[PDB]
Amino acid sequence: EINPKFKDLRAYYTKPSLEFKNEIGIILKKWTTIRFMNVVPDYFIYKIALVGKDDKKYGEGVHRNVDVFVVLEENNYNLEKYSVGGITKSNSKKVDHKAGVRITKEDNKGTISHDVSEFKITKEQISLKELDFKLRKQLIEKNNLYGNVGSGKIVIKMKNGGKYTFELHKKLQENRMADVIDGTNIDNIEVNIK
Ligand SMILES: CC(=O)N[C@@H]1[C@@H](O[C@@H]2O[C@@H](C)[C@@H](O)[C@@H](O)[C@@H]2O)[C@H](O[C@@H]2O[C@H](CO)[C@H](O)[C@H](O[C@]3(C(=O)O)C[C@H](O)[C@@H](NC(C)=O)[C@H]([C@H](O)[C@H](O)CO)O3)[C@H]2O)[C@@H](CO)O[C@@H]1O
Ligand SMILES: O=S(=O)(O)CCN1CCN(CCS(=O)(=O)O)CC1
Ligand SMILES: [Cl-]
Ligand SMILES: [Cl-]
Repeated sequence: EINPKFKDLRAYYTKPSLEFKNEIGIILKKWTTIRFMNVVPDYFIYKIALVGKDDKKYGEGVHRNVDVFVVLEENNYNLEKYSVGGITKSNSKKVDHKAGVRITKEDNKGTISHDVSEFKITKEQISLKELDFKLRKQLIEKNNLYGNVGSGKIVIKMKNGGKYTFELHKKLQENRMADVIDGTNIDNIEVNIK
C-alpha cells in the first residue's frame, strides 16, 4: 500500500503549502550565493529564492502586485522561512477557470485505473511549482501516487498546443519552480502513472 522506495517524494509532496496574494516583494543587496525576495504577509519575513529565470527578472528594490506559492523547506542558508520560486504577477481581473484532468494508472500487477477530475485555476499567471505541487499532492491523496507506484508523468496542455511535463519519479527541477504560465490558457491535464 505504501512503498519505502518512494518515501522522500511522498513526504515532500504531502508537505503543507501557503498562498500569498496581492502582496509586495522586497529584494535587497546580494549577501550569499543566491538572491531572495522578502515577503511579509504576517508576523514572519519569508525568503523566496530567486532561481531559474527569476534571477534576471527581479532587480533589487520593491515589487508590487506579487503572488507567491509557498512550500517551506529545509535549507543550507540558516533561514527560518524559506521556499523556492512560485512568484507570479497578481490577478489583473477576475479569474475562475477549470481544466479537465484525465488520470490513467497502471500498477505492477497490471491493473489499469481511469480517473477524471477538474482542476480549478484562480490565477491569471501560475507557476509550474504550484501546478506540480498541487497536482502531485492530489494524486497521492486520491490515486495512491508514491504508495504503490511512483513514476510516470503529468502533462499540462495549453490552448496553443504547447505543454509542460512533470516527471513523477523525482522532484520538479528547482529552476522550473520559477517558470510561469497563463492559467486561463491551460486546456487540459493528462496524468499518466506507471
Ligand atoms: C539537470 C536538470 O535539472 N536539467 C533541467 C532540464 O531537465 C533535464 O532534461 C530533460 C530533457 C529531462 O532529462 C529531465 O529529466 C532532466 O532533468 C529541463 O528540461 C525539461 O525537462 C522536462 C522533464 O523533466 C521536460 O522534458 C521539458 O521539455 C518541455 C516539457 O515537456 O515540459 C518541452 C515543452 O515543449 C516546453 N514547453 C514550451 C511551451 O516551450 C517545456 C518548457 O520549456 C518547460 O517545461 C519549462 O519549465 O519543456 C524539458 O525542457 C530544463 C527545462 O527548463 O531545466 C533544466 O535545465
Ligand atoms: O505548516 S506550515 O509550515 O506550512 C505553516 C506555517 N505557518 C503559517 C502561519 N504562521 C504564522 C501566522 S502569524 O502568527 O504570523 O499570523 C505560522 C504557521
Ligand atoms: Cl525539506
Ligand atoms: Cl502560455
